[PDB]
Amino acid sequence: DFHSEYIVSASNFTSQLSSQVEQFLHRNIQEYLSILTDPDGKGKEKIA
Amino acid sequence: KAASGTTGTYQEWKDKAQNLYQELLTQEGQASFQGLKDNVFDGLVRVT
Repeated sequence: DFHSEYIVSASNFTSQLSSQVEQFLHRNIQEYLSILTDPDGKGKEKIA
Repeated sequence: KAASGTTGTYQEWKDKAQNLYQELLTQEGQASFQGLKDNVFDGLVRVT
């Protein structure tokens, strides 16, 4: 019984926190967009 | 006077920076590099 009390529970974590990490991976994809995008124009506003 | 000169120079250089960004993107896109290769191959054939 005690073993059961953890087994399914472990799967929960195996399906929960790791899952959030995958979402964070998608954020990294957004970071890749900064590689394919050169910011400009805002620098003139900032320096003014 | 220094602030005005710096701001004017920054606006003047923004255009050149954007032009350099566009040239860098074009080079990374692998669009115009083989012309020099063909010219140097023709020169090599002539030298041979």
